[PDB]
Amino acid sequence: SGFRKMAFPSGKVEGCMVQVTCGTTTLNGLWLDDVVYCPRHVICTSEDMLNPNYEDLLIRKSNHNFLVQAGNVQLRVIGHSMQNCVLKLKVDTANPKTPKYKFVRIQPGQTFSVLACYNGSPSGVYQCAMRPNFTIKGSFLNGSCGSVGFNIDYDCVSFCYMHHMELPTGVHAGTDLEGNFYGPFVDRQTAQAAGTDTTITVNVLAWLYAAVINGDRWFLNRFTTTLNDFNLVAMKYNYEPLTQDHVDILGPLSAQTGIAVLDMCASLKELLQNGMNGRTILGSALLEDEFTPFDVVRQCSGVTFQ
Amino acid sequence: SGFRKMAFPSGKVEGCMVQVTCGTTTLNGLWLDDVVYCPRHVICTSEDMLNPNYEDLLIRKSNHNFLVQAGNVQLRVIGHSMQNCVLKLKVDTANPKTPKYKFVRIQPGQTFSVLACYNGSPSGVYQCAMRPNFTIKGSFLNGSCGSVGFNIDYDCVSFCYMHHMELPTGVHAGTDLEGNFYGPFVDRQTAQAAGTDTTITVNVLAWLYAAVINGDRWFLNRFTTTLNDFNLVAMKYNYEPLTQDHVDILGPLSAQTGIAVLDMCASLKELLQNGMNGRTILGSALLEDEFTPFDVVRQCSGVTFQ
Ligand SMILES: *[C@](O)(C(N)=O)[C@H](CC1CCC1)NC(=O)[C@@H]1[C@@H]2[C@H](CN1C(=O)[C@@H](NC(=O)NC(C)(C)C)C(C)(C)C)C2(C)C
Ligand SMILES: *[C@](O)(C(N)=O)[C@H](CC1CCC1)NC(=O)[C@@H]1[C@@H]2[C@H](CN1C(=O)[C@@H](NC(=O)NC(C)(C)C)C(C)(C)C)C2(C)C
Repeated sequence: SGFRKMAFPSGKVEGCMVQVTCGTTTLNGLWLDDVVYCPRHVICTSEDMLNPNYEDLLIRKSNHNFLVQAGNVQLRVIGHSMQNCVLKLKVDTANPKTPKYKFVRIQPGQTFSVLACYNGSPSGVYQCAMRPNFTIKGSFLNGSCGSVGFNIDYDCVSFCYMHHMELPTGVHAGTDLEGNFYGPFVDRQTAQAAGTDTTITVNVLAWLYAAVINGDRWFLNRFTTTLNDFNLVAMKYNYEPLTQDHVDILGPLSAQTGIAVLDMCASLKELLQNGMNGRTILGSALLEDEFTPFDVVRQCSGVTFQ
Repeated sequence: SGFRKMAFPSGKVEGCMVQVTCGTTTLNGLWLDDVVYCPRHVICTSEDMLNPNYEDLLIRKSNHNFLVQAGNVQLRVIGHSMQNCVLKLKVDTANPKTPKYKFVRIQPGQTFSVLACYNGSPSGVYQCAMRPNFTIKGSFLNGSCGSVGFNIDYDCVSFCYMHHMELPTGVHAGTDLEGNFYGPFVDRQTAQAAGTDTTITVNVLAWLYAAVINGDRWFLNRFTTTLNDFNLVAMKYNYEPLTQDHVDILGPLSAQTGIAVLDMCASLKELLQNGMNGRTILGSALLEDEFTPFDVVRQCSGVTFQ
């Protein structure tokens, strides 16, 4: 019983966090095997910022301009390269704590855990989603750049996010671990329009199923809807279109609860049109969209990690 | 920028989680040095449950009736004792991953991180508060007993909760790591009245300060209130009394924001009386009470852990 915004256990990632310094700029890096990955803007000066030429900036640097600190221990940089918006620092020592890992570029609507760090030291862990507009609503202060997002599957850490910047609305932008930004963003100080966000419909449906699994049925109704008629209402409320593939993905939850997907869509329609009239669902007065179908199955089923 | 329900990094605790089996009952234990701590009801049969005599039950057990598994490795139990509602299993091997630790019995209104585990393996981490009625609103399934709650301060893990049981409302009850229940609960299957819960006023105020720090002032007003007149309104809305000690604890946040505590109390009063009229605070449509003053300072300041 219960339902919480649950992060993955962070231990496998904590062992990979380091501090990278170049000049007066210090941020975090990710140490896997003998490579440290970090945002390339570590190489920039404040005045380099409106349109840095990173190729030009990096050619002017030497291995010895990079200081990497793992705990108390300085790691010697023996090589460096740039891949998209990430810098790869080859170091003299392979990380003995390297977990089994992969790099993944996630789709909008997928969730991940963030290990927020400062000066190479973990501060906290929380769950995020990749928004439809390719921002994340994180909690990041000065010094958190290079903090990473991840998912865990059995023993394998799948890294999917590295933090780079804050947008004027207070939301966050960054890259995959190959250095490609999510969204239209670039690592320069130029005005940058974040698209208008939308609500992740398939996730709202997943969380309504979680509410049912946990014993709460008050928002259910006797109605059904067609997919087409549901999507007409979704559009009006700034919800993402629901596809047949989303319907299929919700199959396991529909089967467990005995509530067909399009019957749950009729409940969501009624909630969008009527509100909650002072009632809550899983302790929220808003419809929650940062749980995927898999997140619900995981937490209502008790999957663990090796 | 941003504000999330943030847990502590769990790595130091993950290294301490083990599986304990006695008969047909399997749950989690906490392995520190050469001792494994777990709920004493691991020794019970289903039929032992309405009023077990645990002294009588334990005298009938031998070291070899306890199976402890750390990962793939079986640890030999070489001694056993009962302390209140926890069983202490002395094992042949000291845990090489034992962190610096303490055991703490927390006050109602304090928060902690839970590492939910199953069969000795961590599943996820989330933040909880000890409610005024000494329950927690966790996420726990069959097999999660023996999962622990904790706080971290520099390098020191302060354990404060071990999970034992679920109450009929879906909330959770358990003990400190010395085996004393929080609240009036006992580890038997007898009807057990959980008191009527209340909202943690000092924490709501802390979270309103967090909202201001993060740039949002819409709920502020020009009014002030006396403590006495605030508490008269608190009572009507089932909020805990605010004391002068709470006011003092909110000092740092009041100083950082330039908003006196009793001025923030006037904003909360107006929110209780008027509602939010369709507005949100830090992404919530409800007033959030599971952040302490210290949690806010930590997350709006970037404290890390050694
Ligand atoms: C990280 O590098 C770090 N040291 O932790 C840093 C975190 C931010 C949070 C305060 C400092 N990231 C940057 O400084 C990043 C680098 C420049 C400027 N950056 C920003 O995040 C700025 N945002 C911004 O310029 N947004 C646009 C471009 C107007 C949309 C800040 C004003 C928040 C510093 C680059 C290379 C993008
Ligand atoms: C843990 O032992 C475990 N194996 O993980 C287990 C978790 C619960 C969640 C389903 C099993 N805890 C117990 O089984 C615990 C033990 C008995 C019964 N327990 C309960 O939690 C029961 N609740 C209960 O009896 N509540 C009262 C007493 C009516 C208020 C369940 C009905 C949830 C099993 C004891 C010793 C309390």
